[PDB]
Amino acid sequence: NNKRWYFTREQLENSPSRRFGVDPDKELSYRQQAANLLQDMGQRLNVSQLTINTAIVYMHRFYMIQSFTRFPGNSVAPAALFLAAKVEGQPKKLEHVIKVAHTCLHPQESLPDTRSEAYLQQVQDLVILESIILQTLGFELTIDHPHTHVVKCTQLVRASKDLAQTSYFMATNSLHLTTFSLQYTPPVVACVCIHLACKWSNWEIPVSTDGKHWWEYVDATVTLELLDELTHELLQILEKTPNRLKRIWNWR
Amino acid sequence: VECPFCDEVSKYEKLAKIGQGTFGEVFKARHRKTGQKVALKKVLMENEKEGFPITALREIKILQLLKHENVVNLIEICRTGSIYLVFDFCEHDLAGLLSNVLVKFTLSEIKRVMQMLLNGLYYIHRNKILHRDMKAANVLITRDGVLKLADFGLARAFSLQPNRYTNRVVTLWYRPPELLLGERDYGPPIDLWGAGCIMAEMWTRSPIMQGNTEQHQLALISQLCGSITPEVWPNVDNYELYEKLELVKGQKRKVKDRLKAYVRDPYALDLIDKLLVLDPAQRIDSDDALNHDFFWSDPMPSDLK
Ligand SMILES: Nc1n[nH]c(N)c1/N=N/c1ccc(O)cc1
Repeated sequence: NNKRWYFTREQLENSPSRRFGVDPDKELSYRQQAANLLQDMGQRLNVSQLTINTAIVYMHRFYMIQSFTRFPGNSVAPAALFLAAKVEGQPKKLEHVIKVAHTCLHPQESLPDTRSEAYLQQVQDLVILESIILQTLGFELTIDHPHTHVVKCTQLVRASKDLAQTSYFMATNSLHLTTFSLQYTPPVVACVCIHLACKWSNWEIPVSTDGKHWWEYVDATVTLELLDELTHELLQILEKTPNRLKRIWNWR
Repeated sequence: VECPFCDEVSKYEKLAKIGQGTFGEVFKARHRKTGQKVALKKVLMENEKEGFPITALREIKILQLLKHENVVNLIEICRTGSIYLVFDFCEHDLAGLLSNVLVKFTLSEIKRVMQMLLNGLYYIHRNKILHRDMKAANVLITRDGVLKLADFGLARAFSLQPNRYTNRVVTLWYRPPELLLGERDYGPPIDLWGAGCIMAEMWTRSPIMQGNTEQHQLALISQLCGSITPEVWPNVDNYELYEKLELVKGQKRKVKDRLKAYVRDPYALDLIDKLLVLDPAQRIDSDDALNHDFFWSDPMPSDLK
């Protein structure tokens, strides 16, 4: 429905994973870890960030229903990406995804003979898992991403290519590092992204002639008290993430 | 393993195949608790070696988007392992009706049918979807007399380095000239061609251009709509398959004449002629056809009984 995949804070704390004794902080790592695995595979498999993001969202929702203690991120992530790639028009072959997921989780090991049975199984497992992801998501595989609205947000502030790129950066990273995709609609997340991208670049946008703030043309429900509340949380976890801010840090 | 958003299809009591002959494996079924009638399409997994079929993902994507009085309605998706698409049930298919001899259509009812059909097409096109499988058999009608377009199996989104859409689409009999001349940059106008054939079928009770091969199809189309001259269809040259294979040369348009006997109504014939136009860029669109004097003269479009 319209609110089936959006949760409260009280709901995120009482996650399926919490119910099996996984601390609140570990669940978050577990998520981030899956995100990273998706990104690493996604780049080797030569698919788009759009696909990777769709996969990351599948993974997020999936773990609002299933628990990490029954489905390990390193199993779900590849199946999730296998699915996203089909959905977003960039299908990758089942054997191709297994191949890549392997060298990602086992940089050292060598790929079993694609004739063995221990391989024929890990192929059946992926397929099985993709089925479980579909059923879990109830076949809602059409995902809206904050990125879509970033153009529309940054078009307003007439920001440089630079503030734009940075805003997308914030977008993608919010998917990796936070559970925003589970709490706030894309257009709101998009605002949070631009807002923080501005703070970071020191960019300041003047109030318009109407007297309205830049973000009211984006979502009726967005308020400065929220943007500051969110961009703080987002910035915090970005500071905890090694080498991440460096990518948008002005070194001049 | 938990599953709050995908019910076991066992909640539906199967009844009868309706049917495999329509290109899909479809059952009628009854909600064990409410009696609600539904159609279950199984997702066929024979010869599928790449997980859940990308084909079925398209269809489900499209149906979840297409919500409209004249488009079949996906209610939910069910499991059991196997996966089922579940629709609101449609008692009739326009082909079963047209072949049944005890069934009889008044001009006003036919108006209504075409209206719904064309209105349904307007919606999907507006939503950037091509049906690509127009045929009487794919036009359903509910017991309360509402028409629904169905079977979005070969369906596909379209948009605007020309396009490279699949060319092997549309049943041969309802396939337009563009696709027989090997076109790969098409759009809405193809579905409307089918709308044409279907409309004609409404008086002739039988598909009007039943070819054996693609060259035989283009053959029949010319004997009815005229030859494929750049006089009629500007730039029909650039198509390699143009001269490469047959075609005629002396054919003059016999659409109105050949159908005259069956159709009768002048406005009816007039609309059929603008639907069965050779050049897609000149073939009437769904908006203008809904506005054609056919639907705004007597008798007026009436409900179905
Ligand atoms: N709803 C229905 N009632 N009776 C049918 N044959 C019927 N078919 N529905 C379909 C069939 C195929 C499809 O891709 C989508 C809907």
